This record gives sequence, structure tokens and C-alpha cells, in this order.
Amino acid sequence: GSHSLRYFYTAVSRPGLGEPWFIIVGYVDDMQVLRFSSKEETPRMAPWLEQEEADDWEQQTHIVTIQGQLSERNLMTLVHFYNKSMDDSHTLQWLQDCDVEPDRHLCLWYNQLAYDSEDLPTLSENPSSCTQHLEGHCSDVLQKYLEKGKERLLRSDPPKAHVTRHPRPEGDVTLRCWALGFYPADITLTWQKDGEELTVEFVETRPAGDGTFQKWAAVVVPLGKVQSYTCHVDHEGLPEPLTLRWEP
Amino acid sequence: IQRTPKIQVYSRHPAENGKSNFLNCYVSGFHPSDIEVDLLKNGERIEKVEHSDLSFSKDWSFYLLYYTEFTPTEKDEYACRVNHVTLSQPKIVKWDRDM
Repeated sequence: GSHSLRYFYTAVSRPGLGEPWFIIVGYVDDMQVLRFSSKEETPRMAPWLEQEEADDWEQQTHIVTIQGQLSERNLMTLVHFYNKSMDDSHTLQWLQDCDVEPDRHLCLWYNQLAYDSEDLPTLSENPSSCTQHLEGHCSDVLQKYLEKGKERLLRSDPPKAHVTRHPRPEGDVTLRCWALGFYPADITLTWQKDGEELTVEFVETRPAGDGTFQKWAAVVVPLGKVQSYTCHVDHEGLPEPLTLRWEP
Repeated sequence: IQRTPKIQVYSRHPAENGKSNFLNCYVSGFHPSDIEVDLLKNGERIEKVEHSDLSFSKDWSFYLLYYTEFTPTEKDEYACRVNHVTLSQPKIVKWDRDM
């Protein structure tokens, strides 16, 4: 069970009418831990955590401010290289971070950039593991965060499911299975019919707004053979697989 | 060059007339960042809307979540109104109380 800590980076160019901007985000798994904008005075750190009383986000803050100011000198010269005339607006997005874990022993450092939504070469590989260089405090800062917010981070929130019927004019009903409250965003929602998997409409998993997630699976069933259908819910937070046959 | 978004309108919880909640509009799979999403109430644009910080998917496509607390009513009709520099005109998705 390893954990992640990736930083996001969005820089936008403002052609000769001021300057470009940016805004980085900090994610420790499926949780937003940090936020920071152009010329802001300090990054936004999740309250739930143990909140810096001497918590070395001073480390993070330094790195982000000096690393975030590498848009106006990474974008600009990137709009200059490509010669897309520095008249329109263009964007570059930087992303780093790792996926550590001690007891399993192993690191992994990440770093790729994209110009106007296209992968640019960085020459460094990808599985290149790891330990004035944020690439050295990755696993460290990571093993700190988990200690500041062990209630959300080290936390597996199970889903609450419930189906819903919508018998339509034509004579066909549509059965939809819902999955709410869960953390993390990995879940495997399926619809079947006597053990057989219906090889079914649905939605990408989406944010509820507080930390939990949502999603639903759907099929148009002939109103009469709807008791032979069932929906399974599997998540890391559940003790045993879920087989809700229309909510009983 | 210009990815166009995927609009969805939902509720943070099962909608029940007469109870506090949250109305979400999730926009994603779009690029450039320049977006403009409004939440409507019976055709009228709600005044106070909140939004999440701009993060970008694994494929460089930007995603945002806009919201606001609200108290669903069986008669009141809500919707999301979105505009991108790719669309020839504002698109409108109507919220389903059963989606």
C-alpha cells in the first residue's frame, strides 16, 4: 500500500497585455492538500491536517514559489521556439511527484511537461525511482503529510449504494445503480443477469464536493425481467462485495 | 488544439424537496482553461457560485467543479449553462432529479 504526492502546474500566456499567470495544486493520493496562485503570498493548506505550527511546509512553499516562477521563463521561450507568434494565448503544464513506500521499499519520480496540450521531451525516463531539489524530499514530505492528516489520507470510505427504477412508456424500464460517499476514487460497478456481465450506460466517477465521489451504471430492461438483474459494488473500503438487487 | 468540455449536472445528495444540499456542475475533457459556466434557477442565473481549483486530467484536459448549496423543490427547475471558445453557442444541460 504505497502513497502518492504529485504537484500540478498550469501557466497561461497573456500576449503583451500584462504577464502570464499560473496556479499549482498538491495532491496526496485522491486528496487535495495544497493550492497556490500567481503572486499569492502563501499556499493554501488543507485545514483538517495538523496545520503548520512548525510543520515544514516552509519546504514546500519555497520550492513552489521559485518553481512556479518558471512559467514566464519556460512558457515564453516555448512560444518563442515554436514560433506560434507570441500574439495568441498558449498554455504549458508541468507535473511532478512520486509514489513511495518504505516497508515495500521502492521509489518513483515523475516529471513531464506539455505545451498547449502536447507531450514535450524531458529526457530522464519514467520509472526512474528516487530517494535545492524537491525530487529528494518527495518520499519525506509524503511521509509527513500522512502524519498530519492520517484521518482523511489513511482512510478508506466505503460506498453507500441504492438503485432506482424508471419504467418508460415504450414498455422498457431503466435500472440505475448508484455509488456515493466513497474514498478513494477506485470502484468497480457492474450490472449482470444470472452471473453474466452485460457486455450498459454510465458516468465517469465525479466529485461530490467534500471529498467523496459518485457514479452510476445503467441499463434499459424489459419491465418483467428485472428481478434477474443485479448490480455489484466493490471498493477497498468494503468488507465484502456488494450485490444490491434493486435495494432490498 | 482546442478540446471541448463534457457537461454534467448533479446533486451532492439524493434530492428531496425541503432539505439543504449542493448543486454541482462538473466540466472536464476541455482545453484551453478559458471557460465560463453558470448555474441557472428556473432559467435565471444564480448569483453566488463557488468553484474548485484548476487541476488538469492525466491527459492534459482541464477539469473544474462549480457548485452552490440549494434546497431542491419538486417544481423549481435547475440547469447548467456553459460556454467555451469551441462551441458555436452556449450549451444548456438540464438537471435530472433522478440522475
